[PDB]
Amino acid sequence: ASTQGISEDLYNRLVEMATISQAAYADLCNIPSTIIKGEKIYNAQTDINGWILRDDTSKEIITVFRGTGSDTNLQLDTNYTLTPFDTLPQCNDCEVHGGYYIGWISVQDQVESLVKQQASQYPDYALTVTGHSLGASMAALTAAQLSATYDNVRLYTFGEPRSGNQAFASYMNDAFQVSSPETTQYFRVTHSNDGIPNLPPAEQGYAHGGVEYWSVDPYSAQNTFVCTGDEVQCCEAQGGQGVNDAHTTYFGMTSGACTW
Repeated sequence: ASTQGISEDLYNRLVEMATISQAAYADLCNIPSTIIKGEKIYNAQTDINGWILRDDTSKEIITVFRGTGSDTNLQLDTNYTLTPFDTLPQCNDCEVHGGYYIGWISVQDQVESLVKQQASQYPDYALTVTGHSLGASMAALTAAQLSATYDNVRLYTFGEPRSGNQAFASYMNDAFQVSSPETTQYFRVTHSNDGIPNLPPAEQGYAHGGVEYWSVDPYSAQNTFVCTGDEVQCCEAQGGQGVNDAHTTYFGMTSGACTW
């Protein structure tokens, strides 16, 4: 099913998380001054880049991952080999995108240690995870892992690939209350004919989870659709091919542009 239009409050949240996601490509340029920038998440071998942040005014600890900013990252993006999600073996039969798994493994210890410290200090804060493109799948794997330990994890993704198999998607749907848009804590944001949410193809054993929030132009709260279920519709019906203009530009913000 689908409905057109979301609340301004929700819309504004999506835009804020999209801003941080798109700023992650340029050392978090021009993000709100009320966000406290914490430690840089980094592995040289995978070139995974991200940060832990805190917003005391919204009572959230935010983990953001940069999408592809190097050929090293592109190697990760284009490895579609399904891999058992062995860092979270309670996810029975869960398999994930092989490239993003290699990414995740490279930064897991650092992410978990930073979140543990911050979450213990701010136990009432939401644990929000976000990213664009490769950063969106990194966010998904991270949120999955965090959700087994913490009850207040929230996930906002932009131009997210299919991050794993149906087992993985179903695990995330359960963990993030996806059965209703009224309860969901997983906001899978897509834009117009973005090609990336069609990859890897479902026929290779891949599936999306989350509630899809489909931004159609001209972007606005009124022009964002809420798409539920597993039928082909919204971004996945538009026939977008790979990296296209719709992929790079969410709520008018192009990856690394810094013109917000």
